[PDB]
Amino acid sequence: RMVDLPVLQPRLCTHARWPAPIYGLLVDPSLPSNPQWQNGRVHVDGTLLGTTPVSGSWVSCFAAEAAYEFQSGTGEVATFTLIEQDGSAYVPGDRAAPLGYPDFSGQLEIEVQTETTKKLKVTTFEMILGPTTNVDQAPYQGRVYASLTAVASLDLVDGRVRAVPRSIYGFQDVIPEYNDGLLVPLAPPIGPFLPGEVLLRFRTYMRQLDAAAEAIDCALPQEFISWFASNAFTVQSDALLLRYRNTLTGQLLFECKLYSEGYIALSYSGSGPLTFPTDGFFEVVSWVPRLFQLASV
Amino acid sequence: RMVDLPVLQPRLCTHARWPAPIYGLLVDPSLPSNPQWQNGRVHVDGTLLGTTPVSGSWVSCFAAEAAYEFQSTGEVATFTLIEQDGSAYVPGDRAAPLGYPDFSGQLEIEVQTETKLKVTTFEMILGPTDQAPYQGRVYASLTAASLDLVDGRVRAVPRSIYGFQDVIPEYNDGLLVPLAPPIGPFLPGEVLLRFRTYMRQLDTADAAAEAIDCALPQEFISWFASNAFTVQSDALLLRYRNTLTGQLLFECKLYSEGYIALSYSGSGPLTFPTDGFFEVVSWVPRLFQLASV
Amino acid sequence: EDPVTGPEEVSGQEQGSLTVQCRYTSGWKDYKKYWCQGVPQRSCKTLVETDASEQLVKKNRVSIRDNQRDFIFTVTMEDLRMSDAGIYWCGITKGGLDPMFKVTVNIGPVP
Ligand code: NA
Ligand code: NA
Ligand code: NA
Ligand code: NA
Ligand code: NA
Ligand code: NA
Repeated sequence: RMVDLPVLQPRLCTHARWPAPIYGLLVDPSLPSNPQWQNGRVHVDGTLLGTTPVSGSWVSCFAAEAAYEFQSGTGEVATFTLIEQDGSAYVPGDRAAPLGYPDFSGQLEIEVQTETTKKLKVTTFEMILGPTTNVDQAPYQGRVYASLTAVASLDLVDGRVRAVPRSIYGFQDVIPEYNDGLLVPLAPPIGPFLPGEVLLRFRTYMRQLDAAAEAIDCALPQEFISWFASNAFTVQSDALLLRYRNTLTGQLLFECKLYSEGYIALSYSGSGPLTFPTDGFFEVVSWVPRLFQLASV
Repeated sequence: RMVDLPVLQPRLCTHARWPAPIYGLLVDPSLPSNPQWQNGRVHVDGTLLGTTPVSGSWVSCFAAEAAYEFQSTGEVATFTLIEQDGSAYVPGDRAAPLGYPDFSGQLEIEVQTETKLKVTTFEMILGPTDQAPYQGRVYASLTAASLDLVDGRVRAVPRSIYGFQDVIPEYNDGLLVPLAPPIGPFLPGEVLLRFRTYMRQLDTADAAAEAIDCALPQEFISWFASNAFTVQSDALLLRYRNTLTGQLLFECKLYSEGYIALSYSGSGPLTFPTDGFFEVVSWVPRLFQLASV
Repeated sequence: EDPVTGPEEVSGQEQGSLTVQCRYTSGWKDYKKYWCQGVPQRSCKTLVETDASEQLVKKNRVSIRDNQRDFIFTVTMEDLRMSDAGIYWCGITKGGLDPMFKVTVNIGPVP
């Protein structure tokens, strides 16, 4: 059938790179124009790109076989043998990491369920993502290390874990250390854009430790990713002409191009950011060629 | 068009009552047969019931304007609830703001605070134990001297839970609130199909005891909410098939009110593979008798 | 008992030098030693690093020399300026989490 989009408002949708509600919708020409995000990447025909998962609950999380130890001067240390978050084995292949693994840098605070030999508890570990580390992180190989400050051993029992993100320290929107400094297969940078076209950004704010809010953007809501993955539409042209309309009235707010590679462009020539209402909805108009010139906003 | 379902495997879907992946699919006649869950509730025509949100990231979370205080009790937080998109919460035809927890126990919640920025864990009793999320007012506390916290807007996410019970929380100081009806009814011999995940409890020693069920994956909820299908009968006949082979594993009835029934007469739980997919077969009457599993 | 230790706090002055003694246990003798700057701890910027021998290495205004008899590698920061103040780390390079020890560097003016 012809491609369509759900009439869900952005403000009601799920962010695709950090597990939080979508709070903003904007273009910002001062930001990097071709980000190489690995989550939130899908083709219109349903092909998942990078480490993009189907479920929003996988976003910026991981699962692993955990082996614990105490080391004076470091604290409780965890060696994680990564698995896919459904429990299936992670196989190094044509993606950077297990599905949903964080695609940004900084010091990530993660939470896992632990147990001792000495009831179940939730323990917070520190895990460095990147950009570069002295920990030899290699999620592409299925190997990551984490630690937490402690005066003595926590007497943790080894076992399977799910790690959810609690906060981030020193956030940088650059890809993490996927393979101990070596190259990895990556989803390409978002783009290209026509002259005057800029990326449409779905924005949330992540919990941070270092007072201004810490924004992080993604190309599509997670609901749009599962929508395309579930529908497996036939792609007929380079892009789809979309109109973003108010949900209650139908008033047109802007027109944009959803390229088949899974990113939305607007024609905007301003210098600073331009935020849009988050209570509208996108409707598919038609297929257009790549060179289709949008009305400026 | 005729109702259809995405071919998504349950093990790849999002749980609708606790923010975690779906790990299990089962029936269990020893569990409460007609739960009154308020999240994970939708009609096949797309109507969201109870406090069910569109996004899985709202599930078992809330947002509020936070006012902090110290009582030599510890640090106390008074949360004036708002909807998680920032719009004002107005007491109406549901029990609480969308996504508010629909279970009981002492919930450990995490919010961003400022004294610069930190993440602080508060203790929040859901009850029944003076909580009134229906009125837009809930309280939390943390053992502590004053933390010198600055008041402001917060988003509270669940970290763990102490003393979990799958009964509705104290929505209105023990008084009644508008609720989505209990799940059901079922024919004789029919039992609820359960999509299961595991929450983080602090008083259980067995991970298998941390189970929490929902009626549908969150992806099915947004699927119905986005499609707005026309409902033609009491239920839909579904077949759960293996993804790789197509082999039929069981048939079930998706009642139009948003819950799936299987015909099962066993005493204990019966778990199913999570790497299958549901396909809509046809509309059936309420009295359509399923093949037993 | 810790794998690598040193001074918790050191103070230096404009155009002056300071010396950091990073002591380690004998097992780390043939490992590369390094001097790291900043936070986050595990993504800090390595300023200078040995080749697991006793030969002195100098980069910019920092030098390092490993004494593999007494199990101490000595870091010298020269021509100090106010921008040098901050958090640094004695480091030993190994697979996974490195032995690291936090050294806070205070820089003041010359009276
Ligand atoms: Na990634
Ligand atoms: Na990197
Ligand atoms: Na290392
Ligand atoms: Na308040
Ligand atoms: Na609720
Ligand atoms: Na050396």
